[PDB]
Amino acid sequence: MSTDRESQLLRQATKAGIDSPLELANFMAQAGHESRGLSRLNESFNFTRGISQIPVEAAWRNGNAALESARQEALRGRPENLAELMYGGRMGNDAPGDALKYHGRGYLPLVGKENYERAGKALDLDLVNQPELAAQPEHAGRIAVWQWQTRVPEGARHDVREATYALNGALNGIEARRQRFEVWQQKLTPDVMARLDRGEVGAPAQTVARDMSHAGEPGNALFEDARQHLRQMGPQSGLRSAQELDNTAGALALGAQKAGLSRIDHLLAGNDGRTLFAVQGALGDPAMLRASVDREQASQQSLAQSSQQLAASVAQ
Repeated sequence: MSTDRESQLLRQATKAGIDSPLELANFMAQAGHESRGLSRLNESFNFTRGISQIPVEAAWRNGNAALESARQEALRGRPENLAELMYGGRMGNDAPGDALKYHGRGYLPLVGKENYERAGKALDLDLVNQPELAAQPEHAGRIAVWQWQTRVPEGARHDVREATYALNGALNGIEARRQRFEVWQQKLTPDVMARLDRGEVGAPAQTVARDMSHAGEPGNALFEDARQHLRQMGPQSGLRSAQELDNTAGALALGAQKAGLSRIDHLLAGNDGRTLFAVQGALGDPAMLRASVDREQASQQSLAQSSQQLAASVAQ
């Protein structure tokens, strides 16, 4: 599914010389955001909230009402009028129908007749006459790498904010791009990069990682604080298995890390036995920090999931 198209794009990118894990994560974050994880290879002309969502200033040149009428027509499957407002008379879209014919396609959307002309010439693809080729995953990958290597200067290859600006001349969805960037930085380990260099099909293997219950792993300090305090509660902790105690410690360390605690000094039961509160500092300290977990959900919450979420949280 997404894994197959993501693996294909990772191989195409590394085959084109995008070898830096930092540059590759950035490239993958921009492509993932602009195509919703490589699942949307065609531009959507559907705007359900309002015309304020339409990101092209030029679309208002015929007044607010003509733009609202084109929006309703696009929602009914006739986006020609909206495409003409958004891209007509720009980027080589001279003839009627060009704006929609050359709508965005690909991972780093190719839009406008002149960009289909330039990309076609550079990649030996008949994109002007068969623009649909730009929405085919294989060609889409080659076109995204070309957009990246020709529109992003070397100095902006490692920064999500600068790369987004060099690509789009504006900063849209920076939060979502930053989140995708941090996920790719975690996935592109040395062995994953080595398997991409070797050209392996399933190179992006995640593999079993050590959980926070192992010494030296991210969250281990908070995990041991939680585990010690759970064992101190004795039979009153309501935990009937070592596995449930470990799961609860993992959930507690995660909540603690998310709320800014560096240490769990105390564990308190509350909400009629349904909640566990992790506390940093004495209970009478007005600077005391706190975090809470649902006891039932925490006893069955995977320690591998808790360890993954805490590691990402610390990396953020």
